[PDB]
Amino acid sequence: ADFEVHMLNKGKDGAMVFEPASLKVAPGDTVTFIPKDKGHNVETIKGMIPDGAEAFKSKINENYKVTFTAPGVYGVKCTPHYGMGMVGVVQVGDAPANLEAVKGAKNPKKAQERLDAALAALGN
Ligand SMILES: [Cu+2]
Repeated sequence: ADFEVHMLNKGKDGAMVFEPASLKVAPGDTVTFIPKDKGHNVETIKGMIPDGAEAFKSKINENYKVTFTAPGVYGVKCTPHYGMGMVGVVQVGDAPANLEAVKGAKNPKKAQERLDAALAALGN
């Protein structure tokens, strides 16, 4: 399966957002992160990806396709706008085994609130 996520200056949950903020995918699925507005990228958050998965970081303005394989939660951010809360979550599979470890990760406050909301939306 193939998915799109937009990086936007504004959307449903306000300013500086990933839309959708959460996505539940299967191993081998692909996500294309599209900065439909200028000035955004996608980067894995430290401490918020499954053991073994590969960290990534796109270029600003790049439509960036990533394939997800290792099960669990993946926290992502927009590098320049992380402090503004510009984050999202991709979750591979139900019952993510790294949930405990990723809830322990430190994020700036607005990012943490939006990551907590995303993780709840994913059923956790
Ligand atoms: Cu951004």
